[PDB]
Amino acid sequence: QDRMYQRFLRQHVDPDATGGNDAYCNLMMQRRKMTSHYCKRFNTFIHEDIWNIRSICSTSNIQCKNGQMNCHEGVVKVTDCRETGSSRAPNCRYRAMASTRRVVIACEGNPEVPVHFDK
Ligand SMILES: O=c1ccn([C@H]2C[C@H](O)[C@@H](COP(=O)(O)O)O2)c(=O)[nH]1
Repeated sequence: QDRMYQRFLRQHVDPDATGGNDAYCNLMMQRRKMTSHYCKRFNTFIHEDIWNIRSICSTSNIQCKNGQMNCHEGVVKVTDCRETGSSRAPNCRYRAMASTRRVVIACEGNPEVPVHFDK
């Protein structure tokens, strides 16, 4: 139900941020709970209106990484955050890459809502 969608927002959605620098990743990766116990190595924050993002679920089906056919593609502004390797928990550190790019998301439910950030 809601819980997976809620995890998607928390992990991957930040509409009004310009993002795109390391202080952003460093700040948001801890604020959004991806720094507890261990550092998450890679994460994408989508800088897009939530309803616009949900609109991607209504486009044609394509194949997910794992095999399934409930994935959808859209182009959105993101900040990708990658762990620096010097980084060690609990003080996680990240490098930011800002770009507008194609993402792939898995949707499920009625109505269809984003549930996993595929690619
Ligand atoms: O190009 C890629 C490839 C992999 N991931 C990572 C980010 C997500 O945190 C993870 C999948 O997270 P779930 O939403 O599936 O839990 O895959 C990306 O962000 N971008």
